[PDB]
Amino acid sequence: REKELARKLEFDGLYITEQPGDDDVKGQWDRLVLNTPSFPSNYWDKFVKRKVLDKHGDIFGRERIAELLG
Amino acid sequence: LLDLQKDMVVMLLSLLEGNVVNGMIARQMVDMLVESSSNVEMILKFFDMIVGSEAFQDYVTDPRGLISKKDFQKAMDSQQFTGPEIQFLLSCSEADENEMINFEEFANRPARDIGFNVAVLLTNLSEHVPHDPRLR
Repeated sequence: REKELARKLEFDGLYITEQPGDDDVKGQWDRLVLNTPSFPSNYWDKFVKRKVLDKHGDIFGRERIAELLG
Repeated sequence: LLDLQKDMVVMLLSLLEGNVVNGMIARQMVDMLVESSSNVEMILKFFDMIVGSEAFQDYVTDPRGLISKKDFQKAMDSQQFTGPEIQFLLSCSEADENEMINFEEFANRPARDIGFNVAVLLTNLSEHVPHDPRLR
């Protein structure tokens, strides 16, 4: 799941963009998890969040995405 | 001018209607578009524009039919287009009331189809003379 969501943000950024409601159901629990420090618990490229601010952050606040994240 | 420009590009397309395989003539068009590419850059940055209706809640600073030329002065500019064309955009706002920026009257600069036309021209140039560098 970790790889899943992470690669999703890596290319799609759905929480930056194509966010779920109760529709796109899986993601409803998954919204909250990104907020946590420890989201990348075991992906062994556990730094992805900063790549996410690196890519989707320019479209928005660089720290507003960090408001979402770091 | 928009009209003229539209039909203009139309002829340019009508020229390409005969083209299919790596057409010599289409390539010469490419070459002129190389020479005039400055101008294409100009018109296209004009095509970057109705875009500004996005500005009225993404970076709102009043939402009462009026907004200061500052939150949108460093919004979308703060991530591509030269700010010279943002100051050009202040004139496009025609200084509404005073510092404040007008909304929907921005959206008219209609011309939409022109951009479709050139786009078609481009995308078709990509096809008329396939598997090539300077073109792409």
